[PDB]
Amino acid sequence: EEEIAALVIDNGSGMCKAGFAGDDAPRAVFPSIVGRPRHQGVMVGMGQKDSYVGDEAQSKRGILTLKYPIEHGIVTNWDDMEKIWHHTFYNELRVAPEEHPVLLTEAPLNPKANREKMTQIMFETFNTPAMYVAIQAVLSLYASGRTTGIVMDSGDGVTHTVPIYEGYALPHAILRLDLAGRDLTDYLMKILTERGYSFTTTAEREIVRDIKEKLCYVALDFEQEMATAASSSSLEKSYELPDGQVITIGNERFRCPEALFQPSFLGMESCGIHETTFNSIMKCDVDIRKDLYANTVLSGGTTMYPGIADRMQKEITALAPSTMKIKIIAPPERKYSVWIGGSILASLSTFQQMWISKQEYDESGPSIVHRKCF
Amino acid sequence: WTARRLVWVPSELHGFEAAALRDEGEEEAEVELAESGRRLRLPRDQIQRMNPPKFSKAEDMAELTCLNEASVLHNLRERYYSGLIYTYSGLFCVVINPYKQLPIYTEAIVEMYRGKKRHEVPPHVYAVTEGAYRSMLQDREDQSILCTGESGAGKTENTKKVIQYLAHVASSGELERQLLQANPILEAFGNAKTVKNDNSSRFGKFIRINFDVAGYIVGANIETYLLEKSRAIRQAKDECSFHIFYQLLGGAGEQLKADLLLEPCSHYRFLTNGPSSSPGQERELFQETLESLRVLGFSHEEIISMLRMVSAVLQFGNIALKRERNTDQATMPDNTAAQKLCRLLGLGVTDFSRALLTPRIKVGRDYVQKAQTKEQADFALEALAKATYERLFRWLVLRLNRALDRSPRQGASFLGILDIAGFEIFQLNSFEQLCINYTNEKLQQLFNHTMFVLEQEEYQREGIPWTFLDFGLDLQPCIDLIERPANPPGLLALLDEECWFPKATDKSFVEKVAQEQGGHPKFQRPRHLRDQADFSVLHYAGKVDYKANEWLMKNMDPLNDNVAALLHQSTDRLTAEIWKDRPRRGMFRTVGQLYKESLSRLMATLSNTNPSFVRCIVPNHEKRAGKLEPRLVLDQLRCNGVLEGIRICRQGFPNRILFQEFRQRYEILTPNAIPKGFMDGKQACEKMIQALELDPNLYRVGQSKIFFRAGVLAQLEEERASEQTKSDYLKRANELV
Ligand SMILES: Nc1ncnc2c1ncn2[C@@H]1O[C@H](COP(=O)(O)OP(=O)(O)O)[C@@H](O)[C@H]1O
Ligand SMILES: [Mg+2]
Repeated sequence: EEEIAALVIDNGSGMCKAGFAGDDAPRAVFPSIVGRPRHQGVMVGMGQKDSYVGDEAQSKRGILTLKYPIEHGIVTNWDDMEKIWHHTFYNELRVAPEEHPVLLTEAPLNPKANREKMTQIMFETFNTPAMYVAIQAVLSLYASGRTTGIVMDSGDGVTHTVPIYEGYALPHAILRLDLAGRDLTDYLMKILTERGYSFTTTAEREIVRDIKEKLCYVALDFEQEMATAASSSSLEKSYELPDGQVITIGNERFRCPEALFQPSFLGMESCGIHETTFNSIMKCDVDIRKDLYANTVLSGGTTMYPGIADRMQKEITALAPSTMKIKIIAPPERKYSVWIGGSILASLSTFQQMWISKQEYDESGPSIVHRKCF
Repeated sequence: WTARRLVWVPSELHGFEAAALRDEGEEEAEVELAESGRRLRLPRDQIQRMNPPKFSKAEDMAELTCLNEASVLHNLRERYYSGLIYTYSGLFCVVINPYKQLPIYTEAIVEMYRGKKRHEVPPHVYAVTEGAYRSMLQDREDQSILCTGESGAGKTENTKKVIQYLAHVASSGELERQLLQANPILEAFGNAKTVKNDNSSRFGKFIRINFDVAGYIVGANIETYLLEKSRAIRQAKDECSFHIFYQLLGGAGEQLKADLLLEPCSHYRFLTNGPSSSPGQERELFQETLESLRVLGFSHEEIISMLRMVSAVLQFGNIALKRERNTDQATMPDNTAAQKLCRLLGLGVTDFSRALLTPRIKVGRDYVQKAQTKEQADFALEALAKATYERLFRWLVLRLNRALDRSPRQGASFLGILDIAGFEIFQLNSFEQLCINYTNEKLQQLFNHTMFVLEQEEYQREGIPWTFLDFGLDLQPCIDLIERPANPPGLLALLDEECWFPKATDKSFVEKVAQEQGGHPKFQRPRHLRDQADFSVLHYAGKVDYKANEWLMKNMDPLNDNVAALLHQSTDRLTAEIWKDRPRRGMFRTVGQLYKESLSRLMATLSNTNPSFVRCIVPNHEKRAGKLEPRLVLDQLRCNGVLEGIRICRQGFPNRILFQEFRQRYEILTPNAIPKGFMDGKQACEKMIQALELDPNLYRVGQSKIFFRAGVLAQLEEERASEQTKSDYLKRANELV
């Protein structure tokens, strides 16, 4: 075949988004979880299967304890990650990685060890001709088809912010904020408890993740919505648990995402996301700011909440000079923006020379990741 | 011949063609092909040595100093083009059907064969069967003749010729001519149209010819061990079930169809892949078969009864069990089909309906019902189908043997002739394929053992003590892989365990066997990309790939004792007489288990006796002589174990030459070693072997012979052609000058 295709994998914590480069959507997207049988089984002709990976784990949740191998964009446990990748290639895609160059995503400002060790695995686990490790934000910017913008990247892992102008990139200006979907989830299960509902275990932690993925939304003004919580009508929603129990969540709903804008709720000093965006833009040269204000791109799973764009717009506009208009461009399909970006990058002809080649690695070692790529 | 080193090469028009090595280096040898004369490179391991012309067209392949598939293939090819069908390879007797009618099998030839050793005459069946007969009168112990599956080859037809020999030798009303008549019966019931062949025997046929101590025919009977009964229920993607089903469908007129209430092929669930025409016009064949039955002396009544149950097995398909909302048990809302069944048998519809759906079981001493799923009841239906068919087949064999008449019985001994389908390989290779392979495994093992005892006793006859491992053991780990129930459990055992355990999937099966038994060296998981087949094993023939789909379903054969009891109570004579029945009988009972048991019976029977071996090959699809397809012959050599036989004898000392022959023939080799003629012929060989510089591992000193390895005589022969070159030169020069 010509070009051999190429493989693309986005692993921020939470989800693996994988598929062939050269396609508009990934084939396989499943949770990055390694569940292990915590309870000793007593039958015969079970499994045994030491552990389960991917949406298999979601299916068989109750038995397993689930461990997310990636936290804050850092891989805690490598064998687990390897297992997840194994599952992606063999269980879903059904590819021999020897037959494809593979692109990995990775978060900014992230420890060297992850990049280096990541590459070490790809070469000395799944024998592969070539690979590349790329910054998440840039990829989403490509996916949006814009050359310039400040990409607000918040996955389940961590939140990141990379201003870009006319390609280029500003290292000093790049900002990385420790908040995530996962931290919102931890907050949310906390806030439920004041209602009586107690979710103590990893299994049901994912149930609240599911709740947040739909029920929660961001206030266009927090205090107003909280005021109107007095007369509860629309702000309460019934949710059905798999157990059959019913949950009813009022104001607690929208204050969950509020945390992004008020990390004091979580107890961290680190400024809210909008202020971090200012922190990034303000670090940039005076000249370019005009378009960064106007070209803010949101990406990642934890920007999905309804109404986030609007709130960011209102806050940024409030803070900034009203001399210039602040457009925020947040597409739907943002969740997959990183992966799409990866697809487009591996599809690019010129890119086909920038790969880290197996050969190059074998001569020069794992450390070469930083040398060559950003 | 020049010392170019003519060495057989792999190629893909001729399986192995002759080519001159000349240029060599590492694996790559640039080689001159005898025919084309073009020079190309291939790895050297691939390329197998050639025997000198002295060996060309050898009677016995064991005699060749170079033993490899290439040499084998050449020898056989040579013989076949020459018009010679028969060759001996080691212990095997290899026949290749010319498809012509050959002048052979006269009276002079058979008389000519009598009382002689196999080497004494040219290769022939008459020889090996003479070996059997002589070993029986001589040894007073029973004998067995193994023919390995080949078509459609006319293996039976050949075996008629064996019987013809047997008649002429044993004397003192023609032969059982109805043996010819038997073929279409058992063929019709037993055989099916498959990918390899349009007619192939699923069931094994064991033909017993009974002999008194005098050596005369008391009579004969047929025995049929293995059957694939699962073929009736379930089939390959592009194949047909047994012939009788189809020939019944098209063949029976309204006269018979109206009684049987047969329908076209589309009506039946149990018939896969539709009609799958196949005709052949059919119908005519059915007509022939009825006469074939009749001459045998079965009444029209009996025939109609038989054909009725053959409908009955098919009818088991028309019954539909419908799962009920909420409850497990399911049920049969439509009485029509099972009503038809009840007409076709003695069963009351109601009785049968309760029995099937909610059977009663004896929990001693007081009976209790059972709840059965839809799936469970479906398997029971399929079981009774399959068991019914099997029972029917058994009864036919017994009733047939009644149609065969014997003189004064019980006297004294027999000669068994086994016709069974050989080791099979398809692209897909389902479950039945595995069972077949398993049986061919054991048969092969018996052959190895036999050969082993032959060689061990041959050594003593020549006075050479040598100890060497049982050849049978080679197959044993593969066999344990498939069979062994216990410590590590076998593939069949593990399948059974999968089948019974609650929510069993095919995937859980393969995973389980990998986890349980993957450490086995003959077991190989392909892994990664496809590799369509999900696991593979390494037989004698080679590596075969298996697809696990729907194996659990094929394995299930739970049998309701209640419905069985009802059959035992049937009103009609035929079926009730059939069901005239220890193990795990009831539920449990798996096809793999039954098959294993049946094979165990057969292996015991064969094991009791002294076997002899014949291997049949078809040259081509053409049905015409003068065309030998090397690839096909290679394939056949794989599945009949002949390759294994050569790789066995190589481990020992295949080439055996007498002292006298060795000296007289090869004396030219070493004028120095060979003295003035002390004679006695031992000393000669002592000298020859001594100066020729041969490892003591590579020969032994026997009473009448010297035993040699493969390739030792190849070297010595090269020293005879080198020596002859030296002498040709010295002679020609001397005459010239
Ligand atoms: N439909 C949704 N609505 C709101 N929040 C969501 C939704 N889907 C996912 N999330 C949040 O975003 C997270 C997924 O982020 P993801 O894009 O997988 O990050 P990454 O690409 O870095 O792995 C989830 O864990 C969840 O907290
Ligand atoms: Mg992300």
